[PDB]
Amino acid sequence: AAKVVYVFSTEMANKAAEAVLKGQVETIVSFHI
Amino acid sequence: MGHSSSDPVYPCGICTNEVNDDQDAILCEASCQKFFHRICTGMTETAYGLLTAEASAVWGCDTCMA
Ligand SMILES: [Zn+2]
Ligand SMILES: [Zn+2]
Repeated sequence: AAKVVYVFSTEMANKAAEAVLKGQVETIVSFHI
Repeated sequence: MGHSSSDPVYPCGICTNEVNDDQDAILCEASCQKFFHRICTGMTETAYGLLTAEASAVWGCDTCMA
């Protein structure tokens, strides 16, 4: 049983929150290209 | 980490001061398993709220990330 988790630096956590607040993504793990 | 019957009060990996029960704490889950005051890391309250809510997300210290 193995699981992938995504590791966020402080910079990346803050950036991801901004992306959610700007309605650019649904959640902070909504990775895309 | 930090949920046992016999955990010490943990010092912040940045300021060395205790991370108390009425303070936001963030655990480095990259490797070190050090605790830190949210404030000391520079993470916003909103970012902390979102990251702590997401099961597939963890945080990594600036040391561990380099
Ligand atoms: Zn601190
Ligand atoms: Zn660490």
